[PDB]
Amino acid sequence: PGSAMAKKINDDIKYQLMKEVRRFGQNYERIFILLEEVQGSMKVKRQFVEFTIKEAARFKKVVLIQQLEKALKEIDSHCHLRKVKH
Amino acid sequence: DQLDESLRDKVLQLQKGSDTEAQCEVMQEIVDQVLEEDFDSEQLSVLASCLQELFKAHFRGEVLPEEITEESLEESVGKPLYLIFRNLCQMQEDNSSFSLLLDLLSELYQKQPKIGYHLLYYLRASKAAAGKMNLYESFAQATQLGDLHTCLMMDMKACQEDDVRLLCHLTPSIYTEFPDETLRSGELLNMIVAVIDSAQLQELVCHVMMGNLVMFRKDSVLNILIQSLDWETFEQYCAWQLFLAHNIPLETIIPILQHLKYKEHPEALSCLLLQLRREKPSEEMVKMVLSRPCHPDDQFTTSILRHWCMKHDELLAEHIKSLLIKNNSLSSKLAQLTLEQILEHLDNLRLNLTNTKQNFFSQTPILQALQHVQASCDEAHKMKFSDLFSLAEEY
Amino acid sequence: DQLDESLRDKVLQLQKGSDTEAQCEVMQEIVDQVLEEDFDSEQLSVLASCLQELFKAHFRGEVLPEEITEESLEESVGKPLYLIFRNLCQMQEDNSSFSLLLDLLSELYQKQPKIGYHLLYYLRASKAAAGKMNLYESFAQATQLGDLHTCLMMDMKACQEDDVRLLCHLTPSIYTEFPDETLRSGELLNMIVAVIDSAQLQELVCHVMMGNLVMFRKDSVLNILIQSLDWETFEQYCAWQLFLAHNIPLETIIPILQHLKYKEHPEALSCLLLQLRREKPSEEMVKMVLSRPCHPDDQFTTSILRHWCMKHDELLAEHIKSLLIKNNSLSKLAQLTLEQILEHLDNLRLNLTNTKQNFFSQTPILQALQHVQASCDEAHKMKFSDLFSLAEEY
Repeated sequence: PGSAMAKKINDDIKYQLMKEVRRFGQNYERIFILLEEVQGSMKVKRQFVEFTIKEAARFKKVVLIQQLEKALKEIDSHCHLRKVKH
Repeated sequence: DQLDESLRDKVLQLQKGSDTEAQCEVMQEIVDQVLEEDFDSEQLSVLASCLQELFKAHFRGEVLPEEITEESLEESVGKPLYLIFRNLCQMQEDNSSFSLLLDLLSELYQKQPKIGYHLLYYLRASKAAAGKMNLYESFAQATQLGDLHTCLMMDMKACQEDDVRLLCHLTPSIYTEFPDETLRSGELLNMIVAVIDSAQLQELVCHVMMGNLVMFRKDSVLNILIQSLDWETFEQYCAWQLFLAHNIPLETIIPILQHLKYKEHPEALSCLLLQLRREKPSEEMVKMVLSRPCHPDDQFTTSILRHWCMKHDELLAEHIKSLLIKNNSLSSKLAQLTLEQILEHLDNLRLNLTNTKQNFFSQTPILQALQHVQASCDEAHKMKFSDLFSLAEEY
Repeated sequence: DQLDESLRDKVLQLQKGSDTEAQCEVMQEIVDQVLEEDFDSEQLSVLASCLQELFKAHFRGEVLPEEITEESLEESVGKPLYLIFRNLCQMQEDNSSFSLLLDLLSELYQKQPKIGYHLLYYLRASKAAAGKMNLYESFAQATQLGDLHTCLMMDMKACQEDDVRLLCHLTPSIYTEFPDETLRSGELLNMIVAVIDSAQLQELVCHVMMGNLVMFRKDSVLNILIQSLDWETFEQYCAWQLFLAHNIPLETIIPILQHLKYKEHPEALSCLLLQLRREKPSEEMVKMVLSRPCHPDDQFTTSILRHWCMKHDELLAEHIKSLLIKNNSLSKLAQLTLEQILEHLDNLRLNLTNTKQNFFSQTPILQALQHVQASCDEAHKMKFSDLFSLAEEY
């Protein structure tokens, strides 16, 4: 749908997101710094969160899932206000 | 409530002329200005508040130097706040000025919780205390809680949040100097295995093997492990590595198997499975392994059976008899239910072993025990285990 | 000109009417209407375009059934797109329809780079394939590059990006039916250890012990691990766990220790260190422990020695004696090796004080100690004063 850059930037992210879930420790700031960078509609931005949750569950990263859940909350509220505003 | 003028002028001299040596001599003056006589009582409340607002200047910059020499430690601790500790190191538990000077800290701790692990640091950093951690026990039994363990658990957790590199530095003396408080609760382990990287994991693993750190003893560990079943994947992997480093016998923690569930403890199942490979199977181990429920997607059982049945064929067959005896005869209902599980496990092994060339089920002690067991069970099962029991007929 | 007109309706025939049974029987037609009417050697490419858009229904979602049973597989081989494969297995080699169909595929894989790992899945799932894998071999021949390994690695990498559940499912069959193209080089390993979670790692570890999977041979292994020191912490960690499952002796890979640097190979060092503990030390193993240079921060060598000597005081002392004497005779490197060995021993001695065990006070060490004093100048003799002067008596 988007450009050659975007399509690919989103692939590079997915990959890096998977490396980031598989790091030791509890610094998930690198993950969000990255998740902010995804290109496209709020749909795909929220698809990137959904995906990261699936990963982090496999590694039982409970805190990280909480924080991903909050992105999901925020991506939802913004979308709810979209219809209200438009 | 407002500041005494003799004290007040010297507060912001540290602020203006922000040069090391002079500030510390300016701070030494505050120690001598706290003694005198009565000098109010609850004046420290606002006193700690100002010093807190003053010293929040270095409560952001990470504490451990780049270079870790014993002189780099002494070189780094030359901060005005740290001299406040030095005085308390050079005193006694039975002094009038003591319990008064401590109360200053105990009031400041509320306004800066990061003072907790800072104390811990100082005691091990400077040879002004060498290793007299007794000061922290005083500091703890001086906090509102009064409990040492709980007070320690607060600082280490605080430390993990703030400066994980410090946490990895402090660990040894924390586990060493407060063994009673540390070796038992799986709080401190979880904490530690929740932040460390593989670089720091090796460092711990080595400390243990050098004998400079013990993180669990045999009478405490099995409980800690049951707890880790509930941790994050890597936290578990690390836990199991540190275990493997202490050289507590696998026998100690073997009862854990009853807890391990196919679909939900893959980490510990892996870890354990590869440890059991190295062991001469005992009576217990064989009993434990067989005890697991027969789940057609669980391959833990026949995996360790195969490998044992092929390194230690006779010893296993011994153990398998031993148990079969102990179950056929001695609650019959439960006995027969348990014995069914054993039979199912055995059948799985029988089937696996047909993909290779080993005469395990061939050897006699096995038959003697099966032959015997068939004559004392329900005829419904006798026919499910046709193939299994049929291999004994020729005796 | 576009499609064939006697075929144009067949293009959109099964585009709507989609019940599995009345789809495979409404498919056998498309098979046999290429034999009677040849349809050139070029008409093969046009049918590939309108079937790629036809079966998009399928490529998304999952390729694997929930319950792992033979009928659950048979349910997913019953799926329409899986009939083509059914044909290709029943045929014969000299039959010219064997290559004809193959060239339709070798063109469809060219457009859709995912038919490959499907092909693999079928050849296990269906029992009309009869286990035989020669069909994948035939496929990789036809593909422009012509190589089986290069092809396999493309398919598996595709699978590892799409359906990791399937990649884990397949991994036993791949490493079994294609040992030559799998075992020697660990690109396939790297693929797996880069996506597998804790459950899957266990799943795989059991296969190895069941003997239902072999991912290393003794000749291939040490190389693979050398390559692993580059990978991500958890990939490396997963790799050692798979190795430890295999029962190859630690001696096979003990040379890897030369490649292991303190400041950068912690996962690898940890695993090895924790494995070396449970080992009856061979002379070579000692030799490699001792061979790692003395950094004041690297605690690994004194870890493993302290531990070995508890369990094997004398056997170890022998090994230190032999190597010591062996390097005593042999000069530039000999003295550097000797110095390094001496230094290592000194670290152990400054360590062992915390125990009242006796390693350093036994003959085979003592013998070797005074003997090797001869070939030393004051530069060394004064540094290790304590170590040497521990053996005054003879």
